[PDB]
Amino acid sequence: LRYGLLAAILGDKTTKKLHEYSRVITVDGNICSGKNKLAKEIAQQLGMKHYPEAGIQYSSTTTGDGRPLDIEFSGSCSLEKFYDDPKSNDGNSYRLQSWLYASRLLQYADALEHLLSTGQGVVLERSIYSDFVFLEAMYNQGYIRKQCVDHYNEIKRLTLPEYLPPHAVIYIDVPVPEVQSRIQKKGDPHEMKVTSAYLQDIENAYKKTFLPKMSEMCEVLVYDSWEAEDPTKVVEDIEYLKYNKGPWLKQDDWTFHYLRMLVQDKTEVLNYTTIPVYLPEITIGAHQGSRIYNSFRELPGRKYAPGYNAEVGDKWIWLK
Amino acid sequence: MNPITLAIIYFTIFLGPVITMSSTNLMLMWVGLEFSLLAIIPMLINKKNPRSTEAATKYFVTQATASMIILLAIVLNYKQLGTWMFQQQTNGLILNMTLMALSMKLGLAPFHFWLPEVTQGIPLHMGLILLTWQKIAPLSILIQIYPLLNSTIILMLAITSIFMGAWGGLNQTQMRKIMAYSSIAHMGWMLAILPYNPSLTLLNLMIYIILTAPMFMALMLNNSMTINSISLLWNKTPAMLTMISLMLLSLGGLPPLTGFLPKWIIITELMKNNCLIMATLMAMMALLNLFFYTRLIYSTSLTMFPTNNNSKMMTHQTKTKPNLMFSTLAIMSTMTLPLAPQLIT
Amino acid sequence: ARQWQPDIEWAEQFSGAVM
Amino acid sequence: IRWTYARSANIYPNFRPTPKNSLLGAVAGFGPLIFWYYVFKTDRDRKERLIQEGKLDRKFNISY
Amino acid sequence: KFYVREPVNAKPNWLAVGLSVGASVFMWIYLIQTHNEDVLEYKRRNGL
Amino acid sequence: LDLIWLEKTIPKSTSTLHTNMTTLTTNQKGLIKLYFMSFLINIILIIILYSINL
Amino acid sequence: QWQEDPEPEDENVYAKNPDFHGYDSDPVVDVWNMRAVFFFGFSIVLVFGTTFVAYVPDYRMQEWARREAERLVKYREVNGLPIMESNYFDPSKIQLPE
Amino acid sequence: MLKIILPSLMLLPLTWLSSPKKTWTNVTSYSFLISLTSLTLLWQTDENYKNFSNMFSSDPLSTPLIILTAWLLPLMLMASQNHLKKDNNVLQKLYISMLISLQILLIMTFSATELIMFYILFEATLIPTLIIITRWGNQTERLNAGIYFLFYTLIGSIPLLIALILIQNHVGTLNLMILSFTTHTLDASWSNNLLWLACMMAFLIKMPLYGVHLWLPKAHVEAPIAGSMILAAILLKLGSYGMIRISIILDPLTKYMAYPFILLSLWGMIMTSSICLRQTDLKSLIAYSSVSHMALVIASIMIQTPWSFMGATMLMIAHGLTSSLLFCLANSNYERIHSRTMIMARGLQMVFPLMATWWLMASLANLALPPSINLMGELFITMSLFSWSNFTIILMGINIIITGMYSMYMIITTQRGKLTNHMINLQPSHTRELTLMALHMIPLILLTTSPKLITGLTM
Ligand SMILES: CCCCCCCCCCCCO[C@@H]1O[C@H](CO)[C@@H](O[C@H]2O[C@H](CO)[C@@H](O)[C@H](O)[C@H]2O)[C@H](O)[C@H]1O
Ligand SMILES: CCCCCCCCCCCCO[C@@H]1O[C@H](CO)[C@@H](O[C@H]2O[C@H](CO)[C@@H](O)[C@H](O)[C@H]2O)[C@H](O)[C@H]1O
Ligand SMILES: CCCCCCCCCCCCO[C@@H]1O[C@H](CO)[C@@H](O[C@H]2O[C@H](CO)[C@@H](O)[C@H](O)[C@H]2O)[C@H](O)[C@H]1O
Ligand SMILES: CCCCCCCCCCCCO[C@@H]1O[C@H](CO)[C@@H](O[C@H]2O[C@H](CO)[C@@H](O)[C@H](O)[C@H]2O)[C@H](O)[C@H]1O
Ligand SMILES: CCCCCCCCCCCCO[C@@H]1O[C@H](CO)[C@@H](O[C@H]2O[C@H](CO)[C@@H](O)[C@H](O)[C@H]2O)[C@H](O)[C@H]1O
Ligand SMILES: CCCCCCCCCCCCO[C@@H]1O[C@H](CO)[C@@H](O[C@H]2O[C@H](CO)[C@@H](O)[C@H](O)[C@H]2O)[C@H](O)[C@H]1O
Ligand SMILES: Nc1nc2c(ncn2[C@@H]2O[C@H](COP(=O)(O)OP(=O)(O)OP(=O)(O)O)[C@@H](O)[C@H]2O)c(=O)[nH]1
Ligand SMILES: [Mg+2]
Repeated sequence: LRYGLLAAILGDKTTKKLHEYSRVITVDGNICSGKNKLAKEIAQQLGMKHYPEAGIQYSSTTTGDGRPLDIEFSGSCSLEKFYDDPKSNDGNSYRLQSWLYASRLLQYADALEHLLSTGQGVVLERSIYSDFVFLEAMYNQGYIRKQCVDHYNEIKRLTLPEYLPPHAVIYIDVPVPEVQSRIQKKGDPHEMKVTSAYLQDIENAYKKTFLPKMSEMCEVLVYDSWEAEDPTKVVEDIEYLKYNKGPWLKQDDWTFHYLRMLVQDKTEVLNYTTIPVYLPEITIGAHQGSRIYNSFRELPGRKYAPGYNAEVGDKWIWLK
Repeated sequence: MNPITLAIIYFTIFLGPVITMSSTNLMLMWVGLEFSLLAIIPMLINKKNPRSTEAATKYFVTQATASMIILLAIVLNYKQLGTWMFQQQTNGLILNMTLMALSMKLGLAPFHFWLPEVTQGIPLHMGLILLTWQKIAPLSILIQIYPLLNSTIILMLAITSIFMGAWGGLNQTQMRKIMAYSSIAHMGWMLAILPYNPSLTLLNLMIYIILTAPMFMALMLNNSMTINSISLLWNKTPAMLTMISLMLLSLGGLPPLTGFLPKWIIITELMKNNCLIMATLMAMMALLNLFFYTRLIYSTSLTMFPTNNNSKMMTHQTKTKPNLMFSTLAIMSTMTLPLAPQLIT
Repeated sequence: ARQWQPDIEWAEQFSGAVM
Repeated sequence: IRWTYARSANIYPNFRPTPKNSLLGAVAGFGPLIFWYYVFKTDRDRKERLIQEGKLDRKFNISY
Repeated sequence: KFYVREPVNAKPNWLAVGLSVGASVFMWIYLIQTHNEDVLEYKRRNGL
Repeated sequence: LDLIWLEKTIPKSTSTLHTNMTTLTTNQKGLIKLYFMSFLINIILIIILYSINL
Repeated sequence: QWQEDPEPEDENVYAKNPDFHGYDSDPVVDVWNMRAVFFFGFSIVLVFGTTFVAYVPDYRMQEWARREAERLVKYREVNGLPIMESNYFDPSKIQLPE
Repeated sequence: MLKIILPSLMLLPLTWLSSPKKTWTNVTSYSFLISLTSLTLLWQTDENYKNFSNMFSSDPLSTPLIILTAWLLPLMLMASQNHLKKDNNVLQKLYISMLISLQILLIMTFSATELIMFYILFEATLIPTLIIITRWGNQTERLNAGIYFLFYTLIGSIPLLIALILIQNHVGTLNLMILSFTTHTLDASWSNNLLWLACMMAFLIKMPLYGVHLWLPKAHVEAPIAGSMILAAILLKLGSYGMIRISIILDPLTKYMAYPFILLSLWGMIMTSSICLRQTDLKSLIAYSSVSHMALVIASIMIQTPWSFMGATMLMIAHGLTSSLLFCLANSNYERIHSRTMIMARGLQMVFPLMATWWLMASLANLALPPSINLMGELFITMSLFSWSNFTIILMGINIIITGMYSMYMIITTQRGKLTNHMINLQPSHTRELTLMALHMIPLILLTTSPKLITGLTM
């Protein structure tokens, strides 16, 4: 019985499910600041579900067979090409950023739907609230146009307010000279071309916009690297937060109900990212658009709705 | 809103027209008009933003003023005849004031300027309710007194509504306005034939309802308010283009679709009464509907407008809509002309 | 040649408040 | 491409009514049509006149 | 399995299938019985 | 003839006329104050029309 | 600029299949489509359709009417009657206005 | 007719249920076998028309048109097969469906026994045709051509619907036999003059009459090939078929009400023929050729004489096959150089000697070379128009001279002179393209040997 009004009226109510660790935690920070390790041990220690950072292929791996799709089906953007040529006139940069917001917006709905349906908490590396730091970095370095920034703020204005914010924000402060070194000892040839002036702009947006914006609704924890390098120290800091501010206080069964109808309906989640605003960066002509759409529908298990694909071994179709 | 509120509010919305439709007394007919006016208001303004509040306000002051005028007719008539129903002997001016007030409640032009705006400020499903279910109560009153209505007032209102609905809809890029002006034009057809054959007003209402319902359901599938929003349907729900196009041609009265039947039978019955001039202008301005319905068809099914990158995520996901009612109403609203003799009588 | 399909300029004429 | 486009898709946008165009179109449009109307109407009136007074020789004519 | 997220329509809703088929059989049997009861009533009322 | 005056007279003037009307009757200010003021004119015209038919 | 495919190029239909008939890109489907058109188009319709039309008899009474006109032109010439009367309907049956 | 209609309704399930590699073979095979069955209508051994039921019935006017429709469906499928090879499967089956739907309606349109049934079917053809021109047309102007085609028809067709309703509200029925055997002379009052125009303007627009013809050169110049084939061969003849059918109930007002339209046709045809001399687009040259031929058909129907009807029926069938053959030939070049300009490609006889023979034979049919049925029409229309008045020979003499010039100028320009040698993509003619021309030309030659089959009602 798909969740709906009749499911709620018969007993499926969120407020029963919640306990002290039914929280949304987002680990933030710069590039190579240890978010992967720290977010993975916060979740394991607290019994929370870990959501690895949403990337180009986030929605490929949550649908179908979970295998990455050819890059034309999955956003037609490249992180590697962003670092090799951040000002290419093929609109890669803002195409990458606009795609990354949408995938993060979807992961947030996936995370929230898990929280509200089971009571288990979630830990996310970055989210839709910190996503803008990367956009602001691009624009300061001239990697996108002012119109691209308007189109981002428009989509954000139409999607972010619909959702509850994180209970806790765990920023990890790493200075750029140390960050730039970590990227160099990481290995990826492309990621080593990042300018330090771009890294600094990611750090400025974080401290001048993200953290002051979130302290008004969330418990924010700022750890220098050495404080974060022992995750058990951070988790003991999380077990004792009080959570005495933000929208989560004013929530009841029927505010949650309508948020759960929003986040289980992924086309409703993504609806406003597709508004017909015609930036050349993200607009696609019908020829290319129709070629892609048709090729995608000939993929194994993508031709019909899940459960009606005889190719991938579905059964009882003539009765479903 | 919690389930108690929905049960109370949705029951009252349903209750109103049933009270107006089942009532012998005029004051109980008025009471049903009040139930509909009061209970729809919370539904319209549910999202609570600057636009739905203006929409729910413009609607209230329009429909309350029209209610008071209807009540004056019901009361001047009780003074004249000591009865709570309109008689053949009811004063002529009492009937005309009822007609103008009810047309103000239906949205018939020239009392129409409120309808396109109210439909614009409210969510799609409440536009469906407002443009469909909410029309039955005022119309059921009118069909009960069709021997009495002055045809000159009725035909001037119908001619006006067909013209204004055509001209208004020709300039609109917002789908919700295109649906309101669509409504205004069709009410012109229902009203034009009212004093002659009220059965054809019910046929034109029913065919309009089963065409307007799936059309809203089609826009509610992707929440598409503009012509550019609906142009992305080829890359979102391409399976929908076959039936959106027919329904739009069907709403346009084009043969051999069910929507030709209402216009064709109304014209036929109007000329049984020698209503040649009015009938000719009505059919000649219904052509303008087909033009801006055709323009919509051009933008959606007969061409492919540019699409955006983020729509690729939309395709990876799975939709649970539309329901079994959309398909049933789509087929019946387009492929039922060969059953015409079973619909008129 | 190839079938003409609407471009950005064509679609921007339905983008206003009125037609 | 420019030549064929200049001679079809580009004529009307670059047409402005003037006294010389309007007279030319009026004469070109209805000039010949009025001329022929009187040739045929005059001829067939002389033909209908001569059949009422029997002054025609439709001697072997049996197909029309 | 193939899908990471198990489909809602993973297997038939046997309740709906039997109910869906049940109504159809009932309506044909009721329809056909009604028709015969009308042809008999029609004939009987009219002397045939 | 064909490319110019036959366009101008029939299809072009018909589209010009109806575009002209849809422009006059659709540019409303959205003010309930003005709408009711027109609803007031409508009511008086019906009163006047019925008056001269008594 | 916007994302858009480049225009597909000018292919030679005979490059890969020198016996291309014009119907299909697949040779086997292609020949059987040519064969069907020639058989149903020329061997069946044009041949039999032409034959069936040549042996429709007495088409629109073009033949009966001649056979009957000869019968009447004989009968009337021997019996001294006019070959064809001026009036069609007998003047007896026509009551004129007075 | 239900044995011509029901099997045709089955080409729609057969289109969708066939394999991807069998759709084009299967449907085009059964379309031929359907046009064979329609020959049964020709079994007319008597002077009584075939009445099959209360709905359908075939006459000597509706039988040639019915057969021409059924034979044209397989032709259009083969015409549409090479420019749709790049579309996915559902688009091809959706194109085949729109062409079949146009054949089913057209057959019902000519076999209908009642005017209201004719009107609805006569309006339903806009849907598949609007979809074809707009969805599958090539240039940006296809959108403006769909509007011009849709609303010229609809504006004319609303008054016809009014007039048809008035006829039934007065006579009680719209059956064509009853209206024939109970027709009463109309008074010459100013109301019946308008009833006449109401009943006629719908069909005079579809011909099209001169003046209100700008929809046709727009529609043709942008429709896909099968859009032009059906338009030039059948849809224009809906106008002619309607006027013949409904003009029985309009007497005697046709003796004077027709003057404005005899004059627009006789003068209009000279204006359109002379346009073809200076028309820079090949597909446009043919479309104006159609307008100038239908002018004679309009003029001959307006005078209602046994010869004039006989000439118009022959010219309707002759023009149906000839204009379609021309559009297919112009398409054959267009599917190689993707340009409609007539002067761009020249000297094509050097590399397409056989296709240059079909050009010559189509061109000779267009300029009405004896004994082709194209001349029989032109000749019997002239004979009747001469008896109507003797000075019409002046205008028909001119139009015959101009018709020779633009027919040969069409052949001399594209097939002769030096080859435009830069056109290295001039592939050899397909077997499919040549069969398409043989299928147009062979019937045209066969009908010349047996003209009796297309004399119409009067003869
Ligand atoms: C939709 C039509 C079908 C349903 C028909 C109507 C019967 C509905 C039965 C289910 C009723 C559930 O409705 C019940 O409403 C009450 C108020 O009345 C809500 O309760 C509300 O008020 C209580 C008061 O103590 C507080 O906890 C809080 O302010 C809020 O939760 C419940 O959260 C909901 O469970
Ligand atoms: C005898 C009693 C008769 C009872 C009659 C009941 C009639 C049926 C009413 C159906 C109402 C449900 O229909 C309505 O669905 C729409 C979606 O389309 C939801 O509407 C939704 O709109 C958008 C997106 O769709 C969301 O952002 C919004 O928050 C949500 O409200 C409504 O929350 C729900 O109320
Ligand atoms: C009276 C005659 C009957 C008239 C019937 C009306 C038929 C419908 C006409 C409107 C056109 C339908 O609209 C048509 O939708 C189909 C699929 O639905 C689209 O089909 C194409 O695109 C979609 C995705 O974009 C793919 O799923 C499909 O495989 C592809 O071929 C066409 O691009 C569109 O043109
Ligand atoms: C006697 C009865 C015959 C009456 C026939 C009346 C037919 C009416 C046809 C309606 C035509 C509508 O015409 C509509 O406007 C113009 C007409 O030029 C076209 O528009 C075209 O020309 C205009 C110039 O004015 C440009 O602005 C536009 O970019 C171009 O496409 C539209 O694309 C078409 O949609
Ligand atoms: C009684 C009814 C009989 C008439 C039937 C109705 C036929 C339709 C005619 C009215 C609609 C045509 O309206 C016609 O729309 C075209 C569309 O290009 C407008 O033309 C417009 O084109 C484009 C996009 O629309 C704009 O960028 C441009 O600036 C503007 O000129 C014309 O200015 C108008 O004349
Ligand atoms: C631009 C569109 C043009 C519209 C064209 C519509 C077709 C024109 C129809 C002819 C005009 C109306 O034709 C009209 O017929 C009606 C009855 O039907 C008759 O008119 C009369 O009818 C009856 C008597 O018969 C009287 O009681 C009545 O008072 C009067 O209307 C006359 O015959 C003529 O006035
Ligand atoms: N332009 C852009 N790049 C992004 C965005 N999110 C991630 N990236 C890039 O994708 C990579 C993601 O890896 P990160 O998580 O940020 O850094 P890391 O190496 O994984 O180190 P930790 O995750 O903290 O453990 C980084 O190189 C980022 O540059 C984004 O929203 N916009
Ligand atoms: Mg990562």
